[PDB]
Amino acid sequence: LKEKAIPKDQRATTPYMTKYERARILGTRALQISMNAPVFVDLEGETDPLRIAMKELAEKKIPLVIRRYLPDGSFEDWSVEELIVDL
Amino acid sequence: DQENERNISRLWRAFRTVKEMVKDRGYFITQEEVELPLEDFKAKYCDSMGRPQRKMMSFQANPTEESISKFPDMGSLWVEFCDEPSVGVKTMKTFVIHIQEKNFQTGIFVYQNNITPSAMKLVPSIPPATIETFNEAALVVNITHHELVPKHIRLSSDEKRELLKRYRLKESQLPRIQRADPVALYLGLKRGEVVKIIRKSETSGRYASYRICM
Repeated sequence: LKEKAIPKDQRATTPYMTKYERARILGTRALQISMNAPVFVDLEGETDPLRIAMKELAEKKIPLVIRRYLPDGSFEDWSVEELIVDL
Repeated sequence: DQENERNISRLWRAFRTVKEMVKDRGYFITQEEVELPLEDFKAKYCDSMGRPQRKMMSFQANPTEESISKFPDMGSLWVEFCDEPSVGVKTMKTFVIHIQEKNFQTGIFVYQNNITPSAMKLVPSIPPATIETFNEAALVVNITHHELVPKHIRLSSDEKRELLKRYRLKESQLPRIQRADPVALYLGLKRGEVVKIIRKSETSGRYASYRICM
């Protein structure tokens, strides 16, 4: 099935990013950055992959998307770009 | 005076709970019908000197205009009290056929001490109509009135369908209620029927849980 993917219109999870989604985005991006992936932000003299990832997140220039699974197995995909980062 | 006076009080207390329960099920019972005083009770159902005549007590009740819009098939109920402490098949069959003839949906038998297993055979014998056996002694206090007992609300086929839809649920996933649970018995819950329980919360003000029958 692909009744699994919940559409952009009519989506209901928090429009905010979870503490976990942040920890995993920062980690994932720092891991990718750390193993020589192209960086989408201008490192203004930055060198720690986490600090670079944080800059990436701060400028919403992280090209990842969170696939939020529901208990039935369905999902809502949310872009790092669109999620509110209060935290 | 002696103990006949207490036995009458007890019966009257139990009769109120039957009326309360029947109203609560979605039947047409006035508040006056429930709030019937003890002196008015003796007036209606006490014989030649003052002994309770349970044979008379037996009554029919009809679904309220609201109950038919939510549950259209929910038909008229019959409630029967027996003057004999033990209920035999010779007095049980009389009741069973009354439900069959008057095309009744449900029938509640309020028994004093016991209903013989020979008489008990007759309970599922006349479907689709369902029969309920209730011990007089249990009904003296309306348990639903207790501090700790929250409000349980029977959900319609449509109401339940919507519940499962809106939470993407399989019936198995829903928190359960035993078919023999005191409140389940009170509301005359059948298997599969879902009950919406509304309790007060110290966290939110009000919280609603749901329990599926078994």
